[PDB]
Amino acid sequence: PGATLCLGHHAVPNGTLVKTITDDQIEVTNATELVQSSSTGKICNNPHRILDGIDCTLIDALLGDPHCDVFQNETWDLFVERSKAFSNCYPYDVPDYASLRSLVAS
Amino acid sequence: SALTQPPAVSGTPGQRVTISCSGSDSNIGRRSVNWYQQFPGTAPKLLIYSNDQRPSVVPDRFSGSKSGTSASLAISGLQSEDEAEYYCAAWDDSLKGAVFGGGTQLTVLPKAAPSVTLFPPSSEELQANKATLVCLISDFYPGAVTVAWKADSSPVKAGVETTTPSKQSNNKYAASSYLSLTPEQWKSHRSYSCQVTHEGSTVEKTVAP
Amino acid sequence: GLFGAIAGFIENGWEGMIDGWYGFRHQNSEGTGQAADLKSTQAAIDQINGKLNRVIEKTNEKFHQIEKEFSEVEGRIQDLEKYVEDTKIDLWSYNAELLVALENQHTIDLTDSEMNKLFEKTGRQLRENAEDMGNGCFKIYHKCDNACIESIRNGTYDHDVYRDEALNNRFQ
Amino acid sequence: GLFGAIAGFIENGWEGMIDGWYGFRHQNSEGTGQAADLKSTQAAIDQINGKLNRVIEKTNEKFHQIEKEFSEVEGRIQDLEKYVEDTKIDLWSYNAELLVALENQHTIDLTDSEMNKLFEKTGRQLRENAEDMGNGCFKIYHKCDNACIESIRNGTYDHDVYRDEALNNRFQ
Amino acid sequence: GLFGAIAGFIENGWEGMIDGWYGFRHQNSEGTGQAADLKSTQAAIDQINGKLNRVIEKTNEKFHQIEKEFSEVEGRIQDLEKYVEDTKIDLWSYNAELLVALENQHTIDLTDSEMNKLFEKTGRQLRENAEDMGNGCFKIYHKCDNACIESIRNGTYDHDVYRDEALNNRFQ
Amino acid sequence: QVQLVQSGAEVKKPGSSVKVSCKSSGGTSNNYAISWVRQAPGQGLDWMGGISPIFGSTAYAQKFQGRVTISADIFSNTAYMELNSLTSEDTAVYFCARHGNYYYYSGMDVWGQGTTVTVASTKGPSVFPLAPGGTAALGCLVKDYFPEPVTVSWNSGALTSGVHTFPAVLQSSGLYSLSSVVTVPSSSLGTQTYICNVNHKPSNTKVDKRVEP
Amino acid sequence: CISECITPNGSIPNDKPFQNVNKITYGACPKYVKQNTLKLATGMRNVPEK
Repeated sequence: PGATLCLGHHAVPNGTLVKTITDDQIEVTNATELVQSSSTGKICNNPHRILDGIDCTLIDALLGDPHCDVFQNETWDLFVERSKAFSNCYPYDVPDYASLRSLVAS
Repeated sequence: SALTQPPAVSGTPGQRVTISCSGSDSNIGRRSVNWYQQFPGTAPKLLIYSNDQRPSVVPDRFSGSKSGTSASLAISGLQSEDEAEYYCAAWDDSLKGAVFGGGTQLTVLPKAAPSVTLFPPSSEELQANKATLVCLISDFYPGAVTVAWKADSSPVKAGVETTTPSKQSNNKYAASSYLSLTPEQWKSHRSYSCQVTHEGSTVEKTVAP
Repeated sequence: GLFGAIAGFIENGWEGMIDGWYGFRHQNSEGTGQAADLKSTQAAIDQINGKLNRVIEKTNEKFHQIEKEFSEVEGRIQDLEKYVEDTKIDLWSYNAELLVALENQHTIDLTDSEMNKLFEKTGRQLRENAEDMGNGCFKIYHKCDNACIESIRNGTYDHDVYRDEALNNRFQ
Repeated sequence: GLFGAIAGFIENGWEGMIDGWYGFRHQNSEGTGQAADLKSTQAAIDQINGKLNRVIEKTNEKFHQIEKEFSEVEGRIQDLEKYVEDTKIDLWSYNAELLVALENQHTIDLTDSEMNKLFEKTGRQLRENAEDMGNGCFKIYHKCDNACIESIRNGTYDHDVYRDEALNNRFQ
Repeated sequence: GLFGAIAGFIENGWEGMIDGWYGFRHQNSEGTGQAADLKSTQAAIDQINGKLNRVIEKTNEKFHQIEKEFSEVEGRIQDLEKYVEDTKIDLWSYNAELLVALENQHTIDLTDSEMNKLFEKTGRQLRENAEDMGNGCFKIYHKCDNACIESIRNGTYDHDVYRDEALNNRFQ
Repeated sequence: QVQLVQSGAEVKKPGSSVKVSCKSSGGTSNNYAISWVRQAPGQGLDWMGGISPIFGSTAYAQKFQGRVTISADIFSNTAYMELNSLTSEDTAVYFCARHGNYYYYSGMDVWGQGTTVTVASTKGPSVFPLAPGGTAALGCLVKDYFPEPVTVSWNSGALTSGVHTFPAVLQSSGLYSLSSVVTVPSSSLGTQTYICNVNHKPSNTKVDKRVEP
Repeated sequence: CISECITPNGSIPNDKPFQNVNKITYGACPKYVKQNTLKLATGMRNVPEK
């Protein structure tokens, strides 16, 4: 005349596989993903001030190409340059273009 | 429901008051009871857990007990600040969910008759082809009145909308009742009256077009 | 795991334990039952939430950096820009791989440990009134009704009350 | 190690155990003997082979890189090329040092654990018919011939068969 | 910790143990007392001094390096000098953070382990003459005077001398 | 000391859904169960369900099963309750509350401030004067607005004494109406002017209304 | 919409410590890594059967 008292722990029909020091794949009851691998595909306009360059590069806006003069005195946290941008003024080059673009962008 | 409590309990400052909680085998019988205190328009506060355990911040005048499928909250030495709603609660193994009692309103125990003010429809509103009689009830205790509208000497059976009673800053209560009529109905009679009865006694006011 | 309880002397988990991570099943004169152990369950959950919150805390905020894609061949300076970035990415990818390996090894071991600690604690309450059957179960050598089982589960079991009865059953 | 078996309650290893990593030695009425435990031995071997295969997997393949030796002084660009390489080598040397330290600590602990798990499993089979002598040995309180010893070693020992005899010897 | 002794079955530490890290308290017919265990204490101390000496060994010696502060804006070459240094500092800061986290987790576990190893060793000496009360204490079922207690503490206790007396008390 | 901070009041049309948030500030609640409990006007507390996000449990009251979704974001320390297919029966204050441990049996000891959900189209009030011894009573009727709240001041906030703004009545139409009455010396009737200022933010309505004898 | 982290692909959530969307980012962003998934265990070993 007595009783039995058993200790145990839970389980689920199928858990999740994770990696450890000793195992490339071992099953646990639950895990959470640490790598963000998806985007909506849209840039959110808050909280950062976004300036969409549309048809203009930052250098064309800087110099004042007429179709870019809409951007006169503009400010941004992030300037977004589009692949469709084009120049339409006197043909020019900028030795060290990348540096001028960088320092203005900053 | 599931847990059953008296809708009301009362006591005087310093008195001992108890609040009962009746359940069943599937809850109180086989599970621990929690008690919550709630002041109007604010979130509940945990008062007792595990049947008779008290959070450190809760005064020792609060105690709980459980026997069979029943539970009891006792407040020794009632204080004015204890006027509140009290809820018992437990897990229920049949519903597989948390359940609560219906709540008990505790009143700390003078009567006060209601002040009444009755406004007739404004001229501006009549021009907008509406008419509203506004009956404002204030400073009554206990906080329960009933409202009767009189057209001439006859009872109105339409367009009467009355709020629930609400506690004022002075711990007395206020309410308001609204009578909606066509400007024609406001012209059609010579007298309208708001009748407010409070503990048997009736306060009345009247306006004439 | 290091402690040998989970996937060890405990032969398997219980899919039917759906209200806790660790717990008890019993058989006595009043039937059988199961109950989650809240303290062990919460200790494991609290440790796991602790390490999760350390890991997902505080992304870095960066603003103007270097360019990482290029539309023209340029040679030396671009070579260096790309190498700096490739080097950085390979180092962070290594940190990420190692971090989850170490964390996961440790989560498995800490949960195994919590199982083992509960088992040991239960054993210690029972004193000379029970024996370890070797499979995470105790044989209790006295009548032990539902209230007695609950006294073990809630940590108030009084071994002296039952000791004479149990010893008579164990040893004679 | 963390479990306190190897170099612990087990005082030393057996140079004479040459056909397994873990095992049993016995003395009974038919003499003495030794046998490897295959399951524990294979569990340790399989874990060690697992970690070895993770470590020696997949060297990187690299082709055209940067120059790393120079026959002329050049200044700034060479300074940077050499610094990038020195930086890389110091980081990989650190990764290599840390990797073997962590792996080796863990190999010692997992092998200690496997010893302890076998000991605990054996104890659990024996129930009330034996006592832990505290040095990795069980005193078995009943006649236990070669077939009985083998029943323990192969996990089919039936404690109930011997319980009356053992309890009489232990407690009376 | 992984072993469940410190902050586990041992409910708390002893502020009154001021001459050792681990030890014994007893009650017998001659009163009560306390004594440090020197071997366990020294094993923990020696391991901790070992890891400390590995960590504080050998700073690197460096001489002429690169500039790290600049009084004029210069662009590309300065950008790279600052990035190389910032990158280096962030990597070493990460190494430092991880090193103390890993070391400290391990120091807590190795000290817990040493407590558990002493407890197990003591249990093994006592054989069938005592029972584990479940709180790091053994109930010894025979008269055990100061010299007997000291025989346990110094590892020369002879369980056979007391076995008849103890079994009579435990089981009858 | 953790506080639970809920999102703001909601005004919803029938059939719509509402999602309320509960942010744990001053520390995480991820290692505890958080329940959602609602309280219909004048009624008692009612459990909707709960979540214990590291443990991995989400539980629902049978009476709400299928209509409510409870979720959590462990990275922002926030729990959520989304209730679908709303009707006037769902008009209530919704509370989040944290249990003493990882599951739903323990007492709920930390509570959010509550979120009112009212199940109407936004509409600014029409304001009418209430015209008036020792002392007199005059006021303003604030008619047919939605949703709550309305603020009423007198004389641009200059007159605070004797002011009593009554709680609104909720009409069967779904619109509210309230009255504000100020009690004032009748002698000061043919001298001091009395104007009530009614502000209804949701409709961006702001009305001043003169009340004459 | 609101997001602290911007990549050329679009904004991304920054609740996770790492990301594999783009090495180019602006703002409070997870760190770019090569792996497309890394799972952190949040439960014990799942051992439903022996």
